[PDB]
Amino acid sequence: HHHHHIVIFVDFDYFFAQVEEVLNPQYKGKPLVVCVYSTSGAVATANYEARKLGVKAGMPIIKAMQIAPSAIYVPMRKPIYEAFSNRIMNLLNKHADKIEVASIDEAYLDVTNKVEGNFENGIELARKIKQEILEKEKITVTVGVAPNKILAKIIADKSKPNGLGVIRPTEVQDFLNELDIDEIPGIGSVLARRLNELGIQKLRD
Repeated sequence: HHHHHIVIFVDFDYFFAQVEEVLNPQYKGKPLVVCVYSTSGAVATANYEARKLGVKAGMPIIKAMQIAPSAIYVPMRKPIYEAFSNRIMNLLNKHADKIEVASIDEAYLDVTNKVEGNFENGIELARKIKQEILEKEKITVTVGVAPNKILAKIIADKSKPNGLGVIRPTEVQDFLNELDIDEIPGIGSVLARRLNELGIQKLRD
């Protein structure tokens, strides 16, 4: 193929922490960490200022505080983020031939019909969707536009934050050529590490 589809992948930037910045404007520009407990605590999401100090999703709060003492630490308020996500997903629904809500902050839009297979028009539609989420919900997102869901996410991972990544039908074959298996969504570190011990590092191996 590389035509039967025109996909727009949408991925919200540092979502939980960003929603918190939207609600408390005074957090913006400062290291911020949303915390999750499941007894003991870990980082759920850190905004960029906090990631810049080395804070990462999954890091124990104790180790986070040790490296980012000056950060602000708040509790996870899932209901509210679900509320935001809900609204954004519904908004996306209105521009898609078909929609896959992969998670609270990830969604795939099939828009081949919507733009009658015109690729360039798909890009523009994506751009308009970036802006529409920024205005209606004040949240910035990163998107990827490609011929299929898989490529749409990869280009998107490479364009954050706040990006618009594109892989036109014509640049696909060679894109795959230099793709690290490592970069394919769903290929976990465990499978990746095992292929590596076998000297398999790229899609062409």
